[PDB]
Amino acid sequence: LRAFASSFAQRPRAGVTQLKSLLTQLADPLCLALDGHVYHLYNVMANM
Amino acid sequence: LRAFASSFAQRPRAGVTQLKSLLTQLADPLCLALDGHVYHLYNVMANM
Amino acid sequence: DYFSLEMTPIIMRPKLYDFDMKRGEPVSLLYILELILFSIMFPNVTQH
Repeated sequence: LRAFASSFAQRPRAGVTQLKSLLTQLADPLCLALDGHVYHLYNVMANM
Repeated sequence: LRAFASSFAQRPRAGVTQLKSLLTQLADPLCLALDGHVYHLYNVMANM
Repeated sequence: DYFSLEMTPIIMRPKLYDFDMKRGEPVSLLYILELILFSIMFPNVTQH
């Protein structure tokens, strides 16, 4: 949004950052699964 | 975009620069052909 | 398959697809985001 600012005109200069919050919000219900389940999976698989 | 700025109103002040990227993007698949093929063409034709 | 590849001892330099990444237009940066996120996901693969 800073290096290309002169390419969006008030719309969707709000939409481009509108989807960033979407990406953020979606990251959590996955990172939870990852860092709470896959962790022990690897901690085992790294010993067989 | 600087000498006439007071002639576009937030639209397409983003479109005018929107097409500049188009021109840029289109320049490459031609400049490649030019500077990789026509070069030797001229380097020959300049000797007949 | 990927998660299994994570710990499978790598014996062949993997590659990634040839793909028409567009320069210019502020989409390329999304393609940078794609693989930086991927790297966060899988250090063991990207390392090669």
